[PDB]
Amino acid sequence: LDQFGRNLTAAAMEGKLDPVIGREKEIERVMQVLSRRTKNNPVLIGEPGVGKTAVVEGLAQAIVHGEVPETLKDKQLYTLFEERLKKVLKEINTRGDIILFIDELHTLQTIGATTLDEYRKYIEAALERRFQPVQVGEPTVEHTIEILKGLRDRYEAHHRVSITDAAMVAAATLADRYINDRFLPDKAIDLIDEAGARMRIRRAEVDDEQIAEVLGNWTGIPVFKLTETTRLLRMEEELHKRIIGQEDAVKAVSKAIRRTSGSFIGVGKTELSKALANFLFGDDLIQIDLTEKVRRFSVVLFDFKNTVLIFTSGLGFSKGEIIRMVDLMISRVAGQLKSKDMALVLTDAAKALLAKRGFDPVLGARPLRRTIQREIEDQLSEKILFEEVGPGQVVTVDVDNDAVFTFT
Amino acid sequence: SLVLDQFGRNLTAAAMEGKLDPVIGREKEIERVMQVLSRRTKNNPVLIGEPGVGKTAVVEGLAQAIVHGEVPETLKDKQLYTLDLGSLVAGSRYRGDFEERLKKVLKEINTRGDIILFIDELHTLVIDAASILKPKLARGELQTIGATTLDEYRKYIEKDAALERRFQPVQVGEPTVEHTIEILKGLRDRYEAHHRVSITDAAMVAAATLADRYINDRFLPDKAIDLIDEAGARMRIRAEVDDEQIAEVLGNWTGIPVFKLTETTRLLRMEEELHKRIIGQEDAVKAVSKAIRRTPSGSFIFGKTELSKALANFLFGDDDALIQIDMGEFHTASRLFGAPPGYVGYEETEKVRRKPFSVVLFDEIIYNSLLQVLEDGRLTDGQGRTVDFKNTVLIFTSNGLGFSFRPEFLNRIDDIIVREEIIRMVDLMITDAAKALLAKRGFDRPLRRTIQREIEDQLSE
Ligand SMILES: Nc1ncnc2c1ncn2[C@@H]1O[C@H](COP(=O)(O)OP(=O)(O)O)[C@@H](O)[C@H]1O
Ligand SMILES: Nc1ncnc2c1ncn2[C@@H]1O[C@H](COP(=O)(O)OP(=O)(O)O)[C@@H](O)[C@H]1O
Ligand SMILES: Nc1ncnc2c1ncn2[C@@H]1O[C@H](COP(=O)(O)OP(=O)(O)O)[C@@H](O)[C@H]1O
Ligand SMILES: Nc1ncnc2c1ncn2[C@@H]1O[C@H](COP(=O)(O)OP(=O)(O)O)[C@@H](O)[C@H]1O
Repeated sequence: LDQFGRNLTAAAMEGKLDPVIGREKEIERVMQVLSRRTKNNPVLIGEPGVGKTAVVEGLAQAIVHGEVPETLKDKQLYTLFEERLKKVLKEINTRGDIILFIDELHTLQTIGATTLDEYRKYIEAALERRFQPVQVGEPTVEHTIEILKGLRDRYEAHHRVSITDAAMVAAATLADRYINDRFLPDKAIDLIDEAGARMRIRRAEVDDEQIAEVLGNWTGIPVFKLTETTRLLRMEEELHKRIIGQEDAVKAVSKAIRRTSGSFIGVGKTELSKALANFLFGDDLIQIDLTEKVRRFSVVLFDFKNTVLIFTSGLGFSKGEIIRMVDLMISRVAGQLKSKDMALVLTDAAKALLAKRGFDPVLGARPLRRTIQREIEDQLSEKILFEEVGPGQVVTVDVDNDAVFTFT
Repeated sequence: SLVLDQFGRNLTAAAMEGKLDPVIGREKEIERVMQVLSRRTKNNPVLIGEPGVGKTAVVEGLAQAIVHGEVPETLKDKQLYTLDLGSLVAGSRYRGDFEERLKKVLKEINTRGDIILFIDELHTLVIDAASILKPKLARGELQTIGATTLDEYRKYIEKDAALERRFQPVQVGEPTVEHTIEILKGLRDRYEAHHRVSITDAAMVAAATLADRYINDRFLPDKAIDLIDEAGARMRIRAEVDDEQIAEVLGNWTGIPVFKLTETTRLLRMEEELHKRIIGQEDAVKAVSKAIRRTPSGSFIFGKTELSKALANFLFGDDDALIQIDMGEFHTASRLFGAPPGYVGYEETEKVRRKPFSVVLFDEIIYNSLLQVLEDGRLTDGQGRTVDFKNTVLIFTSNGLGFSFRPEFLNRIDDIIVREEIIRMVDLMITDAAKALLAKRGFDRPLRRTIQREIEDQLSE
């Protein structure tokens, strides 16, 4: 009747349907399954946005162009209370030259399209006998580039702008890298369409920089990172900005990861991994002591293409920078005092005593924080409560004489 | 029949119209179902069998028998109606949505009187459908035919004694390869007509045998017919169907070269194929090739790991067929059978069961189980399920002071296996002086690490 659903083949002949390219194998598989005595109905399985309806559109284009076998050339695809459904089904049966495409079959000769999860939940026992799953893989960066080239003319016509091939390459690569949550065929198109809309709003051409700034606006990442081995030659400075000492290890790690993802095996290790994760990705990383976390570009620390893996770990008669760490640790106390209108100053002898008492060569700087808390935070808080130190005063910490601190 | 026509298909009417396919070699099951249905009370057969074996086919055969009139006097004119509980429950969201439709169907059946229900997936029956149907099934006023697999029947229907006693089990075994070939020959005409192609009996035999050999998760009558249908469709998208096309289809399904599917001649190239993947140790590979060629399938005592990997790749499966077991850490019940019931490790032999065709390599090598495996080729884990080794191949690996295995174990094993070579190795893993330096550095396992540390490292930068 066509009042319950659109005719895809009529639209394809009219040319309304967008072209689909690079999916010849999926269309061939669908045709094969449709040409089977049993399990005749193929159901397309794939992640959202992959192009599950794109393959059906390509099938419609093929039939209208006549590339399909004889048994399908004369058909006419249709895309879709009980009385009306029964009447339309009777019409389909009596006509018999129609293949029904039911988008999102999980809501329910025919074709269906649903995600793997919904396919398992809703379809996967009586239907299984009549439905044959067909996998629709995610396009790669080059396939996405080809699709973008195909859609360039339509999007330019719609937005009255011009898009360069470099823009397509940048869109595909950046969307794949940063927009990982989404899936490439749809997210690259999204980026291109949004750049075109931006250009239309401004007033024409589109360049890689426009795509980069659109993505930066979306995700908040600075445009510099998106547009910019540039990210690798700056590792040394951006790592020494946070790690104290262990410069040789920093250099070795930077070189080893520059060559290459990479793999590696009580001082600095966790801090170094955190700095690496922040520099290479942006956030301060996974610590264990997992598949869902990594699957959903991260550094994994112990004690997947882009993931970085990091691991950490006589009888008788024989013979014959820490001050910088202390400053960093007391930085928090100094800042909190500043918020209280106070300026903390520590003498060289005071820092030396603090490092001596709170630094364990066996355990590294682990007991340093508690030592600072014991010797300074407690005494300072007591003195603040006694009112002997008031706002606007400079709190100077000295050591006398085993020894003992003193506050002025 | 309007109330029933919206939930199922009248199989008897389909047979009257000739739409149902022929059923070949199922006279025994059909007769047994007739016997069960002829009873006075609890005349509710339940077809037990793994999916795809032909339970629904048995029911269609019964419908055809009813149509032809050969059934006993009690079953004459009886109408077979399928019924899926999914349709009844689907769309139900309120207190009595499903009871209403189930009672409606039961009332229609009572009014008609001559209706026999075939309820596929009877294990889903278990105030619900089971409670509603129980008072009627016991008195034999509602003849029903179920269809479930053995495990589902045991763990759903059997454990409910009240419902269990109302259903008579009827075993439907998987057709044998000869039975599958006969079934295919029975179906040949319909598929030929549908696909407009011709199928040779050689193609049918090849389909049945290859599907039995390679597809370890489907069942003969279904997978063989699936292979035939897929081959017909592939021909259609482009006539006659031959063994080569079936082999191509199967290879496309499961990753396998087409020429391999299409064995003495193929097994004669053992040394030639093995030397491609491994070099050196010519005597050992020749001995292994001879022992396998003449002939659990095989057992050996033993590079070692490389040779086992190459052998597995050449034999059933790719290098993934290898199953490495570190025997050092067992110097223990976990490896043998896991643990007995009621002890830690019962929930988790483990790898052999899922991969019957595999090469089991033991590293650094309790002995009673190994002896049982070697002598009888079977073992029993802690959960009772038996795991077979009749086709697997077992490999066991093993490791100047002063002035200058139990015998039966050693007998059961089929056989024992024990400068330019390094030059070949270095270029296999990738100047003459550089090659010699690499050989001296990595050889006297470390060779790959040395190559990576020096050559790949310096070339990358
Ligand atoms: N191979 C392709 N050719 C042309 N366009 C494609 C192709 N693949 C995906 N697209 C794009 O994918 C977008 C969504 O289509 P689709 O993935 O089929 O919807 P859904 O997966 O949610 O059912 C469309 O905007 C379409 O342009
Ligand atoms: N190898 C390590 N490197 C850095 N921090 C570690 C390491 N091992 C443990 N830590 C833990 O984290 C804290 C030490 O961090 P810290 O010494 O202040 O970093 P840094 O030495 O780089 O300034 C302690 O709680 C310690 O237990
Ligand atoms: N004995 C047989 N004779 C003729 N055809 C058969 C026979 N057995 C199976 N077939 C075919 O093989 C398939 C078997 O599937 P089936 O066993 O009926 O499903 P179920 O899992 O419900 O028992 C069907 O397509 C059937 O047509
Ligand atoms: N360092 C290695 N890493 C991975 N595979 C190796 C390595 N060395 C040898 N192989 C494989 O082992 C074969 C040589 O046998 P070998 O390793 O020397 O066993 P064995 O030392 O017991 O005689 C080679 O054909 C090669 O394929």
